[PDB]
Amino acid sequence: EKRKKALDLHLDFIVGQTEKYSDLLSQSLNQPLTQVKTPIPLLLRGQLREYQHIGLDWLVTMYEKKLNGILADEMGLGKTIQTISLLAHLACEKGNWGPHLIIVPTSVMLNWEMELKRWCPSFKILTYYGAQKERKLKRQGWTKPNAFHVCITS
Amino acid sequence: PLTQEELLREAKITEELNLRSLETYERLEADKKKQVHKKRKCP
Amino acid sequence: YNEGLVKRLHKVLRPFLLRRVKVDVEKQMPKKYEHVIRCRLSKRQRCLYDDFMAQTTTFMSVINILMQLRKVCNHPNLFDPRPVTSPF
Amino acid sequence: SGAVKRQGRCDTYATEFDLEAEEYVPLPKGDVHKKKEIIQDVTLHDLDVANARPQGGQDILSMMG
Amino acid sequence: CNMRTQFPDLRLIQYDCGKLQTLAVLLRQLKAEGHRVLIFTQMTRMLDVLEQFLTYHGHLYLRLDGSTRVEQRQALMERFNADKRIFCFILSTRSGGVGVNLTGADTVVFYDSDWNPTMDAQAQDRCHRIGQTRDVHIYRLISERTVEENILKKANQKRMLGDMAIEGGNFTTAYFKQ
Ligand SMILES: Nc1ncnc2c1ncn2[C@@H]1O[C@H](COP(=O)(O)OP(=O)(O)OP(O)(O)=S)[C@@H](O)[C@H]1O
Repeated sequence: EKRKKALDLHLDFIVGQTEKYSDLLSQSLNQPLTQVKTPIPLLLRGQLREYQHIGLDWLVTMYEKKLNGILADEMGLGKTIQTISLLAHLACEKGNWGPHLIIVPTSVMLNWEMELKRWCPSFKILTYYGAQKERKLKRQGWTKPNAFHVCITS
Repeated sequence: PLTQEELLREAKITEELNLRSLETYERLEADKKKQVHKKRKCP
Repeated sequence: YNEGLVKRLHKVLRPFLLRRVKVDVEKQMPKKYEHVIRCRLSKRQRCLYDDFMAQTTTFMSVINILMQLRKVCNHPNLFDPRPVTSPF
Repeated sequence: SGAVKRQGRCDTYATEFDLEAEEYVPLPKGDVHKKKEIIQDVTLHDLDVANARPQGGQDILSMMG
Repeated sequence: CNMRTQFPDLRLIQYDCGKLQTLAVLLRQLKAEGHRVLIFTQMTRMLDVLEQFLTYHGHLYLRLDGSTRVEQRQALMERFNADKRIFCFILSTRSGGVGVNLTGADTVVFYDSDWNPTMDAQAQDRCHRIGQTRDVHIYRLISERTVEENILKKANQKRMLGDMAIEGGNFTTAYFKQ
């Protein structure tokens, strides 16, 4: 008997905390100036779709709230471009130029590198492809600050 | 420890380099794709 | 079915999960349809399937029987092709 | 038996032309050299006929006979 | 030659499997209406049997069992999108990655169903993605009174559970704005 009550109260506590987080996110997302708070980054050098812009705003909102999230957009909707826009926005406005790691399938590694170069040529892209000797050669002197902005690896 | 102005100045150089690299890649890929679609013979 | 539990799960996942379906986002998309077609077994397939189902209960595990039955449903030639007959 | 049968031009070449007058076949998926053991049902009369009116040599004399 | 050795008729291939019969009927009707069909199967030996059956029926086809080189995968994709003679492109569901853009086709036939409905959805999305201008039809072949009915049952159960869990919730900015 007590097991059911304990499990129910524990789940209720978790649900309460999650509800508080959801309310905080709802309050943050409802701030007024269609009314997208986050503008396009000048370094984006591209035109995003309305839903892509909404996704960018959601990503910035999750960053500001310091919460991790899942982007479950169905295939082909442009998750890569949304992420690139997020990185460009954070780097330009928030000053988050820091080294970011993007883990992708090896087949998608070239495509992601291409997309990064197409949208944001400003970012210092590091690609971790190659044999151990080449990887070590590229790693040589990577502890220095402002050596690479984005690293791609499988 | 770099400032926003330094980041923009470096970004100009990196953008030029990345655009040149992208142009080279796109040219090579377009040429390779055209050569794959090609089919020729001898008279 | 207890819809409250499902709503609880949705609320739990709500602050972290963002979903977008092509139907509600990209309207300019052609429709899709799904069809289910039933087929009957041939004499060879029927004999092989019945033999494997009989061998199931007696050393091969349920996974082995499962895979053999899937192969039988695919094509009986996956076990042995029909012989090419020639004189002795 | 030394019996050579041509089954067709390989399927991989079926797109080169639009009218070739050929019957295409996919590539064999086993080994190049195979050994299969089979059971042959024969009678004594069949052996007698095969050894009395031979046609297994594939030579000109067998055809002539 | 005919008196020296006898080979089984290629017609016997279709006669020993009901699936091949129905697939022949469906493929011929699909070609008559003027469509292009992608056939997905989980076994490469089945892909071999399908090669034999399609060649016996005379349907021009391409094959990708994941063993082809990546540049050769891209070449085969571009050829299928450019060449209209290739009626079908037999494929392995688990292969191809996400770089394949087979929007030239308009019909997909699953010879057998995967236990993971996400895989079948990915195979469908291989053709149903953005930039395709024709209605897409999915055909699934199932053997009666066999394990395939259980496979379909489990796949549908997983689809319903996914609908309840993710599709049940709005999980969109519209809920926050509303
Ligand atoms: N508004 C847009 N402007 C320019 N390119 C776009 C736009 N929307 C989408 N794209 C292109 O869409 C391409 C493919 O979309 P992806 O970002 O790969 O899809 P995805 O959500 O990442 O899922 P997949 O698995 O990779 S198909 C990108 O490489 C972009 O070049």
